[PDB]
Amino acid sequence: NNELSPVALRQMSCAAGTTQTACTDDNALAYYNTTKGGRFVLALLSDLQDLKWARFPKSDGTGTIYTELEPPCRFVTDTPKGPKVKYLYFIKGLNNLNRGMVLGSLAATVRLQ
Amino acid sequence: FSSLPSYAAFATAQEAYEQAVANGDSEVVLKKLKKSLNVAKSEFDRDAAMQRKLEKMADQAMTQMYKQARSEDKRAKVTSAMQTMLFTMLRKLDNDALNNIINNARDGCVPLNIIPLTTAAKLMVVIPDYNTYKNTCDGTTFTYASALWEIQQVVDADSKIVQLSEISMDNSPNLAWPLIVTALRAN
Amino acid sequence: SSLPSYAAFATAQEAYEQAVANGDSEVVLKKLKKSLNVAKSEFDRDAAMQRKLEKMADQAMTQMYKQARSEDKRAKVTSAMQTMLFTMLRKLDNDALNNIINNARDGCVPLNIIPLTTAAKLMVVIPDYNTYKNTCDGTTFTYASALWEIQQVVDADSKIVQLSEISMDNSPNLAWPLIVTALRA
Amino acid sequence: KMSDVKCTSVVLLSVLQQLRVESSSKLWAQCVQLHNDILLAKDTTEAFEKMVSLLSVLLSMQGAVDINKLCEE
Amino acid sequence: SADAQSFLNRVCGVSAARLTPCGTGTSTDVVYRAFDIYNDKVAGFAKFLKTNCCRFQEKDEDDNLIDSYFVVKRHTFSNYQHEETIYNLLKDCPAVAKHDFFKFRIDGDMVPHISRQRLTKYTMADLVYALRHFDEGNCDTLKEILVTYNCCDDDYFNKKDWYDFVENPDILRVYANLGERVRQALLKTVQFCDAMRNAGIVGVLTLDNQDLNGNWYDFGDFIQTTPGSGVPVVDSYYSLLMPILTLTRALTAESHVDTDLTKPYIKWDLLKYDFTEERLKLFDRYFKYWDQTYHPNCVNCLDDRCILHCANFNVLFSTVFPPTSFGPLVRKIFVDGVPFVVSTGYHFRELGVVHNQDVNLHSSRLSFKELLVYAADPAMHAASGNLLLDKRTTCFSVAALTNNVAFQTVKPGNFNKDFYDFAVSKGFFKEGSSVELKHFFFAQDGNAAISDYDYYRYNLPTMCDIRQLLFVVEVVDKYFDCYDGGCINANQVIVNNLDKSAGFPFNKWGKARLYYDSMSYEDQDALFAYTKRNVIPTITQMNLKYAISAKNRARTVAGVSICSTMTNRQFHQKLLKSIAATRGATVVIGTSKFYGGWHNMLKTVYSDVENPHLMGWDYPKCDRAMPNMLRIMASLVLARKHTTCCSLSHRFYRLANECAQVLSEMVMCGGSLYVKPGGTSSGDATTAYANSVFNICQAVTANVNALLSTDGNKIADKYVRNLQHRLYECLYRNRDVDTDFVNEFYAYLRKHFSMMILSDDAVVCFNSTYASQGLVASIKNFKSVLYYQNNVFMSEAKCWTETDLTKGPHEFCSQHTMLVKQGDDYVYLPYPDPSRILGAGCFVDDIVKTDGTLMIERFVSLAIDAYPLTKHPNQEYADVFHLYLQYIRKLHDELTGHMLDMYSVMLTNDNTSRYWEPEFYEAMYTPHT
RNA sequence: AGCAUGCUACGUCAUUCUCCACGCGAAGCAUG
RNA sequence: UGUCAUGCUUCGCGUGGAGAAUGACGUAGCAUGCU
Ligand SMILES: Nc1nc2c(ncn2[C@@H]2O[C@H](COP(=O)(O)OP(O)(O)=S)[C@@H](O)[C@H]2O)c(=O)[nH]1
Ligand SMILES: Nc1nc2c(ncn2[C@@H]2O[C@H](COP(=O)(O)OP(O)(O)=S)[C@@H](O)[C@H]2O)c(=O)[nH]1
Ligand SMILES: [Mg+2]
Ligand SMILES: [Zn+2]
Ligand SMILES: [Zn+2]
Repeated sequence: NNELSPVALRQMSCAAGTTQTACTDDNALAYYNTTKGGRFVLALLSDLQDLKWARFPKSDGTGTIYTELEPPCRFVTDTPKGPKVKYLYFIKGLNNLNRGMVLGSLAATVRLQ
Repeated sequence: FSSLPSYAAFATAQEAYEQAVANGDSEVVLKKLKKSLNVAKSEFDRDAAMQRKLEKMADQAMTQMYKQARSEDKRAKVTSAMQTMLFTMLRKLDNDALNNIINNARDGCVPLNIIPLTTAAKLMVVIPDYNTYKNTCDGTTFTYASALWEIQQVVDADSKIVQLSEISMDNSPNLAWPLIVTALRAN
Repeated sequence: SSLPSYAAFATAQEAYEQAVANGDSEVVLKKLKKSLNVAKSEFDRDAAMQRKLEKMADQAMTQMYKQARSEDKRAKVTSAMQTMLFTMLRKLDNDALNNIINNARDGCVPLNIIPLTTAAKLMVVIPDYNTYKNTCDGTTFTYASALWEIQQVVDADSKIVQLSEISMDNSPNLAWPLIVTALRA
Repeated sequence: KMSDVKCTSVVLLSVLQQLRVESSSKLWAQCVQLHNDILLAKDTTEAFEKMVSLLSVLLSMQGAVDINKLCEE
Repeated sequence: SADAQSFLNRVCGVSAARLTPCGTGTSTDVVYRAFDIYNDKVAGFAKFLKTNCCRFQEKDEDDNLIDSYFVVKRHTFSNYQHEETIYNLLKDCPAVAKHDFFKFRIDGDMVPHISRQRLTKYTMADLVYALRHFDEGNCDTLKEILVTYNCCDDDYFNKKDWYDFVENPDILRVYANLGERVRQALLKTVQFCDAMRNAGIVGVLTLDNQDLNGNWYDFGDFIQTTPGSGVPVVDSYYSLLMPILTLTRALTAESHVDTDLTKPYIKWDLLKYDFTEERLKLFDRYFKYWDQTYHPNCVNCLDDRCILHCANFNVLFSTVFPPTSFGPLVRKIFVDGVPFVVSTGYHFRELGVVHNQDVNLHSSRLSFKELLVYAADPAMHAASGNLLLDKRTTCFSVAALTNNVAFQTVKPGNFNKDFYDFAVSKGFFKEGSSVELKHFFFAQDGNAAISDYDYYRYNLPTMCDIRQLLFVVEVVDKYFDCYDGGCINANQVIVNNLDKSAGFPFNKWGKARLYYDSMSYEDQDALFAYTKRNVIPTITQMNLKYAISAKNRARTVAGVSICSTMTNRQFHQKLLKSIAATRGATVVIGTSKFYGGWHNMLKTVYSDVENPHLMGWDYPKCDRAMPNMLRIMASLVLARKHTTCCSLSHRFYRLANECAQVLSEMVMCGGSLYVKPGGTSSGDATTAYANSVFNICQAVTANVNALLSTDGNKIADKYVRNLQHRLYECLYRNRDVDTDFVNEFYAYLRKHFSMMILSDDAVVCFNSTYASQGLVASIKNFKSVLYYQNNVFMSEAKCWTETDLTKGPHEFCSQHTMLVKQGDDYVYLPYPDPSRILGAGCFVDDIVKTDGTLMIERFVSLAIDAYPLTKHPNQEYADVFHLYLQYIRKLHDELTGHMLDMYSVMLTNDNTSRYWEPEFYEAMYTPHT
């Protein structure tokens, strides 16, 4: 009995864009757990495929952190009125265990077909 | 500095008491001569102490200078010895094979461990027992490191010459092992 | 004490005896006390100087003795060791050691290391007929408190002499340095 | 008498080393073996046998020492 | 036999397998097997008891049993569905064991069953557990694994020490016969991972779900996601398996052509020194799904926690490449228009290729610093020297610097006959006494110095479990945090003895004083600054010792050059001087045993431990057998004090220099240059302190292994049960350092496991009721940890235990303890072995020492050492101190008698009357000072 | 009463030894 | 040929404090001189 991590996750709403500039507000949903010293954004769910960066609001004076993103992967959820297609991006430099956590939690929450 | 004030003022200092011996009276001059003699004595003491201190300071400075000047004539000798060693070692390098291997290298760097293998002109083989000799250096010519070597000489642990005909199974117990055999690279 | 200038420190001391006496004449006692203190200080200074001299002299003597004895020890390091070795060997009082030492003293020394095995080659050099008489009796040879079996005997010049020959009757007939080979019994 | 042979062996090997037996590898190796075997011996008879062997090594060299003078001292 | 045969036929299926009933399905089978477990209740890698399985064994034709088992199970209806669905996706992989799902009738009920087909008896978790928790009295599983695969025969274990790496080196060969099998496993797992990613399965791979052929057969904890995006989690698989990859030499088929053991070896270009591409290929072939980034050359690493990570893989991969490509990298320069050969790099087997940043071609004239640097390195000493083939040793021989071979011998030792006679007259050295002579000067022949050097054959390439080492390093850095360190200037360096040798070749021109006075402070500072961006190889010279001992083995010492020591002092001395000035710490270097220091040290060790016992151990072949990873770690923790003075590149280049001139280097043994595999050098400036770090690391590893291999369903205490569940996470599931748990584990170790460390000597006071329950380390755990991490077998005959604390440690630094009464209070005092003192008296190493009158300070010092014997219940121990006092009196009488004869002076001023009275020596053990 | 000289007491500066604290050298012993 | 650290003992040269003794400037008691 060697199970995947039981840790549950929490949601945040944030935004991002194709490049360092051009970032537009409220166009992505981040997943995190705060049990660390603070919030750690583990992955990003969105509807567009051209995203390549992320501007997450930093908990510091006049602080804006630009975290990079990985290539997308396309998932088909069906929680809302009907089928929906959303793409997932993992924060670049994320070990496999946290990826497993995010994928497991998301796949349990939404049937994913 | 101290000799002069002493030999000058102590004359008067003692003359003050010489006058006391002369007179006997002048008991007030007893205190006056006390003052004179003690003033001269204290001034002397001070000057003599200063002179002795100065002498010690000068002696220490001279000793330091000599020691320093002796530590600069041994830096030169070691410098010369190192330069001579480097040039002596340098003149022992065959710049024909060495240049070949250095030029065949990509950027000029080559591992050190291969330089003796590919450019050395002599080989030394140290053999503990007789099976090792039979399996490594047997005969008057052998092969090691992808090259052919010809035995030039053999000696034993006592630096005594051993003939190649003495190295046999029967006579092995009568040799002083290990045997050091020096061989020359065939062309 | 006994210094050249020590006497004053005693003379004024005797005067101090009078200082207590005569009802302690104030002027005399005080001036005498001042002179006594001066004399005592002078004598003490001289004593300190003498003590320093003595310390230096003792250090020099110790250094010289050390050097002399070190050179003596390092010079005689060959006769001392042998004399000690033979004193100890005599004190041990063993049988084999005494046998071989006596034979060596009479000229019958070995030629190789004495083997401690049932069958090993021992060669010895019998110099005269007499050592042969005492050691060998027949085909056996008693050495180092053990019996060895003669396998061969050779003369000073390379030759295989036979046991029958070697007897008194023919004692002068052979060159005498006689090598004897034997095997442990 | 064990602690006496263990010291006589030391003195004897020093005497041998002074006569320059170190110049022969085989003889020095044998002498070192015997000397180090006497110092680790818990039985006296073995020590005495090895003492006999080492003293024979010493006695082989005839002209090195004058035994008669030493033994008459 | 009505339903039983029906079940047997069912299990046989349609595979045409002849099955014998090993354990009936109705009457199942139980076993004792090693499992890797992590749920929300327990966590660990421990040996449990299973029930559920029912096993049948396949018999081949001719009615002979083979290593094939059908393993049927009884599952609830839900896991049955889940496992069948997950298997219907991975069935096509060649690395997945065949499964068969069927329902059977038992007691009127339909019960599902999952049957796996043709599984070897053991799994890889059993192999790893057997080789990582070794106990020579319980080796049944290891023996059966070795015999079953023709690694050896069953007659091989009737030998004296079939498991000892030192007494029986051939055992290595036996283990190497498990290499290919392991390698094949490492290949199949990769296939499995690929399959998972392609099928969209996410799960954790554990060791106990793969058999010894390499088939995977458990899918109970896997989940399902979109096809093409899976995630295999492999951290406790590779990490737990790492120490076994190097012991069985799993990558020896990478040296042959086409990676086939039958074909001949690969012939590499002799001038090739750079193998970055090959290392990347190997990593991408065997460790494809290992997350953390790998740098073949550690010059590009980021922290000191990354250098260890990457150097582990470099240690593994360097065994595949030719041995002639490691060492200084030579280049040709011109000075005064004349060619020179100089080192301009280095190829470390553990750190990759390093190139000097300051390389100057076409020089004009050389100063003192340049001459020192060029004369120190082995470039032109080896280039201008004969080739050497030394058959007396198995170590890579570089060159011969002369036309002769030197044979150095050790001398017998001198005999002080007067003292021996005095002792004998005092009734010593009789037959049957308890005090005798055991320490002598042993002589050596010409072959001593090379036979001693040939003991570097005990140093083997040891790959380490990295996820565990990265935690032990953080727990070991808390034992060094009360000190201060950094870099000093050439003005602030203290050199004790300046009349010592300066290594090679510098010993041909003067002593260490010649180079400290010929070299201004600017020169020394410039050389130190030069070493921070360049690598300077040096040569160490091996010399024989002339000292008293109780053993017939020679002793060698390694003298390092002057360039190494000069620059190592300016780097380490500030911290080394602070470790030796602190009182009450774990490391007790710099503390004295006089004036009540022994009592203070023992009282500090005792501390407040419940149910205390004392233990002590030893390290076999300590200097020779130390792995090259723990020495790098020891050097990396000592350099954590340079956070403000040195940058990352400066620290890396300091590490490179230390490796190049201490760890692996060229040694001068008899006028010939050989290559040193590794280990520890006696003459380096940080020997004792590196040994202390190594000691603490091994102890902490033993404790971690003890705690993580306990059941966890039986730890009654609930605090120590969570401390185990969190330790597993901090090792194999947390990536970054958890700062609030290293403190908790450190406190836990300090309250129940108190240590006193001095170089490689250690004493421990531990809680006895926690050890017998497996919650703190024992002696068996140290023996287990010294086998897979130190390549050495530690016997339970040089280790000691003490259940009574009023008697003190059995031995520490060659001293014994005694609780004496000393003026209204009881105190612990040390005393030596009487034979050592008597041997020091009797046998001297110089002919001038045999004249007592010149040597009275010797006996005063010896009596100071021998005083505590006066208080011993045995009467023959108390009569050594009095012997020395009486002999001192006799020596003084003789000296006085001689001075009066040779000269005419009686030494006027004497205070020697105090030396032959017992009140001068008591004051050395009284606390007042 | 004020100033000066003489005798006897207390307070600051230079030497003579006597114990402590601290540096630099030389020799020795022990430990890892 | 003779390495790195730590501790202790003995001897020898140097700097800083305290106790005792001898010499010049200041304060106290008594006596003599000028008024
Ligand atoms: N290879 C093999 N393994 C065996 C055998 N007998 C018992 N076991 C144990 O049984 C588990 C399989 O269990 P399985 O993978 O289905 O799930 P689980 O029980 O771990 S939960 C393995 O871990 C082993 O230790 C045998 O003959 N061959
Ligand atoms: N420089 C120096 N170091 C020494 C000496 N003796 C011992 N050590 C060190 O102490 C540890 C244990 O010793 P070792 O494992 O070898 O076994 P042992 O029976 O001799 S104590 C090794 O790391 C050695 O480096 C010595 O004289 N000089
Ligand atoms: Mg399992
Ligand atoms: Zn790295
Ligand atoms: Zn630094």
